[PDB]
Amino acid sequence: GEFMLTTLIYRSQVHPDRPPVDLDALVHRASSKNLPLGITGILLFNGLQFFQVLEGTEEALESLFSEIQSDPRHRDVVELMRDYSAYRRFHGTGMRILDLRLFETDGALEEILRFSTFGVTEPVNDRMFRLLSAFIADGGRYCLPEPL
Ligand SMILES: Cc1cc2nc3c(=O)[nH]c(=O)nc-3n(C[C@H](O)[C@H](O)[C@H](O)COP(=O)(O)O)c2cc1C
Repeated sequence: GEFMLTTLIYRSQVHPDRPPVDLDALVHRASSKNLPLGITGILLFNGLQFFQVLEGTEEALESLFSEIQSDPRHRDVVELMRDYSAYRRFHGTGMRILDLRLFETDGALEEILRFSTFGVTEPVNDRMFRLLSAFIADGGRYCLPEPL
């Protein structure tokens, strides 16, 4: 049957001691799976963590995200979100990592936008964007506000 959409989002880590990730091959094998699965989204990397924006059938988001925590690469993958939806923000891009090590807060965020075609109501109070920009902004444990 035809079931409504959903947006699951999660974030993990990586090997702080071992070498970098194959963020080219890592996302490639992912898109190939999510595409036919009907899933869509974007991945991120800051040299320590992985942020993924999954948007598709809830039944797929769970299993997928479950396949993720079963991976040996990262480690602390935790469900950041999971909200009901009726539309797809990323139309055409099944999976696409974002080596933030290349961009920055406003930079990386721009990346998403340029290929996100986000035309929803408003990315403002967007539950997903909350996390998305939080990873782009803080990338894990901030230190800008409240000094010593
Ligand atoms: C950090 C990380 C994130 C992943 N994210 C996804 C994902 O969002 N969707 C997906 O279908 N597979 C995902 N995968 C799984 C890979 O796409 C792929 O299955 C893996 O690189 C090895 O596949 P193989 O055992 O079939 O060779 C992820 C793997 C890693 C290490």
